[PDB]
Formats: sequence, structure tokens, C-alpha cells
Amino acid sequence: ASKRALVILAKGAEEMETVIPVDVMRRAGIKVTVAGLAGKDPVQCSRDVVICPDASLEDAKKEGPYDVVVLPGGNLGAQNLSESAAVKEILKEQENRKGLIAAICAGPTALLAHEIGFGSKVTTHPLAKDKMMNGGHYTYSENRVEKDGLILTSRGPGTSFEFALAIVEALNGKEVAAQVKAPLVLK
Amino acid sequence: ASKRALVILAKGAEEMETVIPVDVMRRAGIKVTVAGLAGKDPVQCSRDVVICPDASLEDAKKEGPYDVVVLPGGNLGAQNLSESAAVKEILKEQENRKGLIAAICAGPTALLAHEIGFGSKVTTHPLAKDKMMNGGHYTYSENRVEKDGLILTSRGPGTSFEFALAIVEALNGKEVAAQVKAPLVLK
Ligand SMILES: *[C@@]1(=O)C(=O)[N]C2=C(C(F)(F)F)[C]=[C][C]=C21
Ligand SMILES: *[C@@]1(=O)C(=O)[N]C2=C(C(F)(F)F)[C]=[C][C]=C21
Ligand SMILES: [Cl-]
Ligand SMILES: [Cl-]
Repeated sequence: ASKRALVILAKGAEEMETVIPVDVMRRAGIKVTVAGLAGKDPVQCSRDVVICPDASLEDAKKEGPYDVVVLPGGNLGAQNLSESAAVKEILKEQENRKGLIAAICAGPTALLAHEIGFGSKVTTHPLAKDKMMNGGHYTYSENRVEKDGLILTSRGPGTSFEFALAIVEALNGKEVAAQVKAPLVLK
Repeated sequence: ASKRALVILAKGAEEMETVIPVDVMRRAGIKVTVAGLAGKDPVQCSRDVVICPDASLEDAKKEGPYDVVVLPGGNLGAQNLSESAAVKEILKEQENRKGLIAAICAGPTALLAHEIGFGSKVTTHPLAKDKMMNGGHYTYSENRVEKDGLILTSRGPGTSFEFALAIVEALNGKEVAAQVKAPLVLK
């Protein structure tokens, strides 16, 4: 059976951090659901790219659980994710079932907000470190992609391909990740 | 006055090659218009990401000319660009006025279709080389980003940041490109 990914899309999401993982995961044969936090309607991303989600979060939740829950960054997107009780419930469920949770840039700060994965080694965007580290609930890393326990994190738009390929490797294996990587013309 | 970019968005465009340049150019303070080839309606990209354009191409043309015309790739997107008389007119105008033309992945093959920039050194995705080189009208390059005469080309999703930053440098200068680059966490 194909692996399944939930990508939660909120107003102010970083569009590159949303699109790169969606696209790369789909190249890997993962069934990806782009789920609108606010509902079914189009979402205005951080740099004004407007993306139409596949489904509302409310509806996508009914079709869970997923092999990975993905939290894009963007400061205001991450803040919206952090404020959402629906996100909290999804992440708690995913944590309880020992499923992969992936977050990039400021996205990991929603893990802090929802008390997810405490004790894990994590990275974030450099400018989101202090927020993430408030209380010392995680151990900070400067690796471009980091993975500890359930929790896969990464730093910014420029680490999005590495982040996405790490998700691919976790779900579908090293060989599929290498096959998907080659045609991308990565450095 | 701010520089202005036209990004032409067709069905089957590679969404990463569309979003990365739009976002990075907007970070650079460029006024970017995402123009729908087919009209005002949302566009289904190659990997099923749906993007709502800012305007139809028809309308965006009325607001030209632009400092750069950008052609994303995606094989089927590039084919749609190649078949369009409206694209032909836009590119011919841009060429006639000695303005920048930028194209990535299979995007450069639309330049061939519309007889734009013959004689220039160009790159493409490796799998689009033979198409681009039919007739020997260009000189082929394996550089990740190439620039000759009016024509700025690049290879694939994994060269999209380099491509976008080259556009930024051409329009806004080296200093702005470096300022925009740093927070991206590129390697
Ligand atoms: C990143 O996408 C994010 O979530 N925050 C962020 C910043 C910051 F934190 F706002 F400064 C900068 C670049 C990229 C990202
Ligand atoms: C690229 O985005 C493009 O336009 N074509 C392409 C391929 C190809 F050519 F179809 F094989 C592969 C990867 C990336 C791109
Ligand atoms: Cl942001
Ligand atoms: Cl393609």
C-alpha cells in the first residue's frame, strides 16, 4: 500500500516549504493530502502565492491516520498552526501511534506549542531558535536536517529538498529517495 | 521604481520551478505577476499543486512591458507555452526591447518554438537537451545557470534557487541578491 502524507496548510505558510515537500513526496509515489487549516478555500501563503488545498483539515482528519504529518514553516503559518486545537489533536494522535512528524523552518515551534516530542533533538530556522528553545524542552541542532525519536526537522527554504528527501527515505527507503533525487538536478 | 516580473503559468508547469522564483523575486522587492496562460482560473501544476494566478495572461500583457519574462518548466507546461501565440508575442516584444528572458528545465524549449534568442548559449534539463538542440540553433551548456545575450536559463527544480537569484542579481544587483540569499539557508 502506498504511504500517505498530511501537509497542513495555513495562511502565511512559506510556499516553497509547502510545495517542495508536496511535489517531491508525490514523485516518490506518496499519496499526499494538502489540507487547509481554515477550510476548503484557497490559502494565501507568505509571499502571496495562493494555493488551493486538496481538502479541509476537518475532512482530511477523517481519512487518517497518515504515515507522516508535515508542518511547513513561514512565521505566520507556524503561528496559525501553533494556535490550532485541530493541529494539536492531530499531532498528539500521531505521536501516540509512533508516527513520523516533520516540520521545517518555524514549523517546529508548533511542536513546542502543542507539547509534542519534548526531549528530542531538533533544528529550526536560525531566527526561530530562541522561540523553539524557550524552556529548554528540546536539544538544539544546527544540522540542515535533524531526526530524533518521532521528529524530523529542518531549517529553511534552502533545506526543503533535503527535508523532503529525508521524509521519502523514512517512508519509502534509501533507494527510492536516490531515484527521486537524480532528476531534480540538485547540487 | 521597482522592477517587474511576468511569470507565465500554464497547466502542467513544474510547481517548484514556479513558486521558488516567484517567492525569491518577491523577497527581492520585485513586483511579480503570476499570469495564467489559460485565463484567470486556478492552474493544475505537474504534481497536482493548484495555484491561483494573480491575473490572466491577457490582462497581464496589458500592464507590460516587464523587466523579466519567466518561463517555468514542467514538460507539459513548457509544451503549452510552446503552443501559445500569446506567449510568442510576449517573448518577441521582450526580445525586441532587449529585455531579460528567463526559462528553466524544459521552459527553454518554448524559446525554440517561438524562435527566440537563436545563437545564445543555453542550458536545459538534461532530458530536454535533444529537443532544445534540434537544428543546432543554440549552443548547449551544462552550467547550472547560464546567461548569454538576453537569455537566462537553468536546469531543474534543484537549480531553481540559483536561477531565481540570478534573476534577482540581473534586476536588483549583487548586493540585494546576497541579502535575499542569506535567510534562505542555502548550502
Ligand atoms: C522560515 O520559512 C520561517 O518559518 N521563518 C523564517 C524566517 C524568519 F524566521 F522569519 F526570520 C526567515 C526565513 C525563513 C523562514
Ligand atoms: C523539468 O521540470 C522539466 O521541465 N522537465 C523535466 C524532466 C523531464 F524532462 F521531463 F524528464 C525531469 C525532471 C524535471 C523536469
Ligand atoms: Cl516567514
Ligand atoms: Cl515534468
